[PDB]
Amino acid sequence: YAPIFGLMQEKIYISKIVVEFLQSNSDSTYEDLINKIETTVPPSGLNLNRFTEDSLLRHAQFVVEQVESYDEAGDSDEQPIFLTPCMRDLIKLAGVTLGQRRAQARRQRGPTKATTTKLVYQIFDTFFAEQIEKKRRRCGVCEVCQQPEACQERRCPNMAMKEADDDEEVDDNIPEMPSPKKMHQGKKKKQNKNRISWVGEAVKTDGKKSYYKKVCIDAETLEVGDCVSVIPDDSSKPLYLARVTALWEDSSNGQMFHAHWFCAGTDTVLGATSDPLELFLVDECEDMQLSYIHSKVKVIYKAPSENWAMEGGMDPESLLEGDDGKTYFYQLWYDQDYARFESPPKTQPTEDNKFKFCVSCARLAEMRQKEIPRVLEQLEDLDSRVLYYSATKNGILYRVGDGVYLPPEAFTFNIKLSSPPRKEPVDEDLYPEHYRKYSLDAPEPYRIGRIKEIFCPKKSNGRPNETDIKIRVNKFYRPENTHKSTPASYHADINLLYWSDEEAVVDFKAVQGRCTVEYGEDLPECVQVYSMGGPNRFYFLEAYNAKSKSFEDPPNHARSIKLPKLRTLDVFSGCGGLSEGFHQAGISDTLWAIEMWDPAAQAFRLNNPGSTVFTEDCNILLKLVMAGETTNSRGQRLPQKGDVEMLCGGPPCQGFSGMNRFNSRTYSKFKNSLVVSFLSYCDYYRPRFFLLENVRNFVSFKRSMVLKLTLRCLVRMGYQCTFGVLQAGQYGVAQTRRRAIILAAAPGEKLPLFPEPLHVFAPRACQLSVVVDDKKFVSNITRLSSGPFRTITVRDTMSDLPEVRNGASALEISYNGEPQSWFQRQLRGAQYQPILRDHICKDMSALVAARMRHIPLAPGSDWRDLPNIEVRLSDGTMARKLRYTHHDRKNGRSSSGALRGVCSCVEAGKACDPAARQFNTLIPWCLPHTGNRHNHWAGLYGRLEWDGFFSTTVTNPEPMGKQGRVLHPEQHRVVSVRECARSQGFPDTYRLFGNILDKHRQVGNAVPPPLAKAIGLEIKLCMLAKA
Amino acid sequence: EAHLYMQVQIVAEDQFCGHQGNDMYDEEKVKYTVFKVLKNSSLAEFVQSLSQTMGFPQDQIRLWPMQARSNGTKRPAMLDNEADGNKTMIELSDNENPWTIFLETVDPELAASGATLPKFDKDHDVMLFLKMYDPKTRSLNYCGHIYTPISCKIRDLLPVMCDRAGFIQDTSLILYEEVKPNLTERIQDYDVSLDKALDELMDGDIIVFQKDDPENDNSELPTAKEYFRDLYHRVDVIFCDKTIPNDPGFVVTLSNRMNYFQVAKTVAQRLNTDPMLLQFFKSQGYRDGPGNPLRHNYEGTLRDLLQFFKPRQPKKLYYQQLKMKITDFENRRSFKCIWLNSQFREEEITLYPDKHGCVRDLLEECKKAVELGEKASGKLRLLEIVSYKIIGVHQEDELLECLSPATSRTFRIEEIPLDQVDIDKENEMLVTVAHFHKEVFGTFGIPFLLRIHQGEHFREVMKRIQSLLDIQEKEFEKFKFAIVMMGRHQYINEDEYEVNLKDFEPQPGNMSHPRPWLGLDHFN
Repeated sequence: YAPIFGLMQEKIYISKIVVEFLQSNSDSTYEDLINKIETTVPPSGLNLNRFTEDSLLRHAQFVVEQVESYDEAGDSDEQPIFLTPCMRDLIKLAGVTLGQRRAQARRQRGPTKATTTKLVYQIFDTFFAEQIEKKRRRCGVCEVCQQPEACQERRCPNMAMKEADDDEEVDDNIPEMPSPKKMHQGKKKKQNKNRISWVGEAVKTDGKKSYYKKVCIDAETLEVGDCVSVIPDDSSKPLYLARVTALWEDSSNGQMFHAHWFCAGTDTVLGATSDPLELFLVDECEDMQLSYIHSKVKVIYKAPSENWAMEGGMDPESLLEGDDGKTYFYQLWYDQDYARFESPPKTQPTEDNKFKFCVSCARLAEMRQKEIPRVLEQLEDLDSRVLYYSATKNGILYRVGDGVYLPPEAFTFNIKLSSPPRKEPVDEDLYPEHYRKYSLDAPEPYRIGRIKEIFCPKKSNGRPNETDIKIRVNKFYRPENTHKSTPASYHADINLLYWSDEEAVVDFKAVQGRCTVEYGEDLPECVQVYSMGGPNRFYFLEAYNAKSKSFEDPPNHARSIKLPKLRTLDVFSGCGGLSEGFHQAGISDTLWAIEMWDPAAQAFRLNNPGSTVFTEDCNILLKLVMAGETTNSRGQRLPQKGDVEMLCGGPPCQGFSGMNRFNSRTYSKFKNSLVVSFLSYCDYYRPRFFLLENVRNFVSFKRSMVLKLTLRCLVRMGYQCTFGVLQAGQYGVAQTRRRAIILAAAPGEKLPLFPEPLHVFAPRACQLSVVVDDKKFVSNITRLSSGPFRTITVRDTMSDLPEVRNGASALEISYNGEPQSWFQRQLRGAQYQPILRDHICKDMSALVAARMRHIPLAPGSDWRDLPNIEVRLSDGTMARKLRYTHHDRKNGRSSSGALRGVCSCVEAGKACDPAARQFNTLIPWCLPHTGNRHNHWAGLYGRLEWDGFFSTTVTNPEPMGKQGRVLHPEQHRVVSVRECARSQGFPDTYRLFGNILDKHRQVGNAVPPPLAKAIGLEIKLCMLAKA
Repeated sequence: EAHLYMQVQIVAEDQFCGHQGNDMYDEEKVKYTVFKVLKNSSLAEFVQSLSQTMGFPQDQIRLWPMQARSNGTKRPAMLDNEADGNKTMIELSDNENPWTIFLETVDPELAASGATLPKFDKDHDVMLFLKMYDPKTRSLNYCGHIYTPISCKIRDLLPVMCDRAGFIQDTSLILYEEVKPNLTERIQDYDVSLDKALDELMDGDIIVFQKDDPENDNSELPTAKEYFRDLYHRVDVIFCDKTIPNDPGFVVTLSNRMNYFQVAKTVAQRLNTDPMLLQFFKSQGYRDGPGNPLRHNYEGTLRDLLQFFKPRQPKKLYYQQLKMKITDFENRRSFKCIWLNSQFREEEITLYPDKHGCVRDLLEECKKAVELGEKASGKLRLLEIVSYKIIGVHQEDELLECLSPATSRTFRIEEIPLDQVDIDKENEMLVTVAHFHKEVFGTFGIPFLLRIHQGEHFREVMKRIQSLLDIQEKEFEKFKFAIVMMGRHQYINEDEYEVNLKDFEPQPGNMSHPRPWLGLDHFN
């Protein structure tokens, strides 16, 4: 009976480990739980080697019952300890039923406070008034539900899990909800006024029916520029407000006037969060009769103070003077389409337009003139077509000899292009799980061409037709599109093009942008500098001929400021990927940064010698700089007011990770989270530019409440804001991870745009739209499912790495190979004799090692292709085959008639049979146990495809975790630390610190520097524009 | 007062003859006439000095200052001897030194006959340079220069060009302009003036001409365009063997527009070897030495291999000659194993078989690597051992990719001993023997198979053990002999001679579970 006693001791010990680890934190993931289990040192008294994943999977029932028994005795408002994500995933794997027995013990630090400034505190306390206002019934089949006395002892764990999933799932990702329509488009009520009289003579006599006046009388003096309230038809909408931008008498109609509308804060994204007395400009104005005028209202343009940089930290009550909040006021132009907040446009009316000018009318006129594709200069004339030398569209000028984009359907090649099996049913004895396998794709990048001529067709009368413009283009065969097909693009440069001689004709409206296509020998410098110099630069070396499928030399006729770097503060840098991306952009020098985690601080110190890193909580240093100190406890010189210029970062969202509507406890946690401290930092220091980043869900956190409140606080601050989401893979990364970005600019600056996509990607992970209060918001991105550069595939990310096996820990290894992919060439450098660093992957269990050693190398293969063969292990133990002792109705029996079920739970309404489980089996037991309820766990234990991409961010790779596939395509190993860093786009020279787990975490957390550079370029475009 | 002088390097037309490269001449293969001249000296004084020094009248020579153009060429430009004759050379050069000038004189053998220097109108005349390309010899022949009005038509220069190159008159000629390296533009219209025919027409431009003749299509460079192209991409690479210390290597001239196959073939030719028996290494390139190894499938060009060298530096490429074909050499698997010799002693060896091979090939390499018994079998075998226990024998047809990648797995190669092939099946039995100190869990040493007879004189078996081990004699005494089965062990009295098969076989019909084994106790 010794083995059973030992097993009981192991169960008790693992229960203690799990309960204490859950005491330590309530945000750890399944991988961290795995790490804690394996790293735990076995006791001296009990004779066992080490805890592995099999131990937890086989002691799940006891550990879960102990975990729920701990929390079932003392119940409080705190979240129960068994809804931690890791424990929930463990329940989702192993079919453990909750709420049995328990109570077997036999009678056996502070809320903190973020150092928010007065104004930020004021905003939070202001909205606090509205957070107090206030399907999925209990299962009834568990023992807890059946117990007599909702009751604290009658809480259903199953319904708690389902509610957690609902709080995690997005509700709902419908496409539409169409785009918001124009405001005030409904009719407005006519007002019965006594007398309406002009004062003085007509100010401007345009000569038409319009005669412009100055002062009108409606029982009150009204002048151009005054603000008027209007009562429209009662359609559950409040009173409208508009400024009378022009007053004039028409000889045809009655008394007329042009009204430029305002927009209330509630009508914007701000909604209830906005101050009711606050308003915003908008590009909506219309003509109307003054008969609908209700009354005069006074508003004031609250311009920012001339010392706006020094206003952070002062008491708002001191600056509340005066007559506020009593009247309406506006400070920011608002664009609802892109959810953009800008400083008011500084357009200056001309002298003839003093007393009829409308900024909305001018903006609409310039916009409509801009969108119209208009040809510019005539060059030559023919009997049928007329020739032109240049044209323009969307604020961009094209000339004969400029590289031009074209949508993938614009033209076709003369090559035959794509020129178009089934295996026999594998043995159900050798392969007893193949049946579960069964029974959009990323578009080709922008076509690129060179204009030969621009021309228009003559009409019947002979006059040229300027409605359309026809463009003749010489096509540039990409390496993919030539007869060598896709493998020709594994090695070639990402820019590389091939000249040809075939001519195509497209409509000018099809042209989507200008790119500079240039020769590679007439270049004054090496082609590398030309490629890295700026965006959309393509270089062609030699022409390709399709008729002979050959490569020739191109015909001869085919041949042709620096602002100071901003001082930067990076809040929650981590390993500093954002800082490295900014440096690649060459716009920012990080002088200070904050990070609590020690390995991240050391990594930043190694990567950035000339920077100061503080290893303390941001609240402490913030309070210190409020109190006026200059050196911290360690003597480091904290920056003071005016030193920081760009403030960038991304805070964790662990304390408010849910999506459901706000709760008093959730907000009591959220007000003293890290995002409020970040906002307080931005308030006090008053950067020029402000960058906030987080996960995609951050947009819809607590029903978009966090985003709305942050935007409200910033708008109160006086900044200019915008927000959106970006797909990292579109900017030169082989990963799918959408990131939500908030951009902010100081007053007087220029609000940065969001960078256009560069690499075409899978549309299934290109949903950049956002839903907020049943409104659809889309960023200013103009490229949808298209771009210049091809995808970045995993082959172009790990191919030439030297072969290493599981458990490899050689920090320094030879490359033993030249770079083979463009991404790798850009990652390595220009000097070629390094020692490649940190090419280390996890040293996993021998049983798991054999499991992933037997997985086939066919693309997309996973646990469903695992053979049921007895196989020897490294430790010497025995791995028995999987035995089928039951039959499942939903799937039926094998072609050979063998049993397919594994547990009694296959039958409907049948409890899982104890002792019917198997362990230390080469094919897992849990996967066949619970395949049906989770779509067969498809993808688990799978291999990364050589043409696919990483499933998601990789913080701690593990075969059975939720991070998707983590297996190398060919070698029997998981992706290594250097491989993970290569996924994000880190340059090979980048340095890390700590052990393998810490290195993996630092690689996973940081923003991809290719994304950071993509943002970094756009901000610099605004720095240049001002100067 | 050395800082007030400058070197003025005079080049004559004789240096233009024979040049096979771009422009007129190669800067290295030229003889200058150097003058140390005062910066304030006038141009007229220098023209007088030159005419007197070299022995010509001052009105029989013309001075053509050598000037660099935007395109990167270096061509003669105009200098007005009269108008500009009084300006200092240091102000005329715009801070240049040495200052090279072409000196155009009349041929003394055509000047003794009375001819003089033709007049030149700066506004309406131009100086053309004429080259002749011979496709058969693939070479350039300098055909002097000419004064010609800008408005003159090419057709009137054709007879001159023909008889100036030694062509029969009215020979059809293909005409090109050499704009710059890698830019040779064919002249399509012979009826247009020089102004129209040549965009941005200056003095010192070069027009190349060749016969229009079908025979040109037999040459590998039928026209001057491909000739100047091939010249633009030619580069001399110095190949060095990485094994030979400080090997100076040999230089081969190749084209940048070359892939791996052509380079390897060329080097193999100049080395008298099979291209597959060569491995190449790119240079480190800041330091001189072998860098990253190159794979056989490398899809790049020569420029990529040489891109981090400066154009002045000698471009080196390392290599080594191979004993095996480059594909099998790149597919070799580092295989660390143990070799057992005739003396039953372990040796550490590392072999490099092809990754896609069988056990037979591994054993064949090991046989080429080792020595066999005096007159033993001469046949080898491959054991797989983990935790000092033999976990298997690998059949010689097994694939190398299925071999236990674990670090605990040790592959041994050994000759089958003579005394185990054929034994007596109902009498002699092979038993597995291992060591252990104190208890039976802590096993150690080299386990082995030992023959056991029936009712046999146990001190014979221990002298057989001694024949295997063969250590000093009187540590044998401390061996405690035990029979181990499923963890239990019963020690055997050495002088009682208790032996019979029954104490070594498992239960009836039993294989699957561990067979009884002999245990030895001692201290190592």
